[PDB]
Amino acid sequence: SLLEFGKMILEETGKLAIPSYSSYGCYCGWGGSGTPKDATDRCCFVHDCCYGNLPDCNPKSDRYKYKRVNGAIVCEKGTSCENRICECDKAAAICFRQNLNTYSKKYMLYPDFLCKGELKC
Amino acid sequence: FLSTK
Repeated sequence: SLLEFGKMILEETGKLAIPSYSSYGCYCGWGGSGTPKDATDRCCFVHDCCYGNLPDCNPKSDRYKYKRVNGAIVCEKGTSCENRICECDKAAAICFRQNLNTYSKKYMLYPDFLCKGELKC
Repeated sequence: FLSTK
């Protein structure tokens, strides 16, 4: 679920999902168009594609369980949708952590008109 | 309490 993803993001990065990734660049927190602005935005592009691989799942609301082995995220077995949603969220959280070094506040609340064109998953 | 598309 979105709320679980937000907690995972905070655990991973130290940043609150809202507002740190809820409106960042062209793909975080909302969009579906344009060239991603930077690595962090690319995390969101890929995460959007990942959810797009799951038509019949409901990532906003469906809850999954996971644990941390040491620092590693281990998705625990639920329904097939839950497992796949968890893997998408895990990847995004890791991706945000891997990019923190180039995260830029200038991309928070990035305006939609600066995001144009289709980028295929 | 919502936040991410």
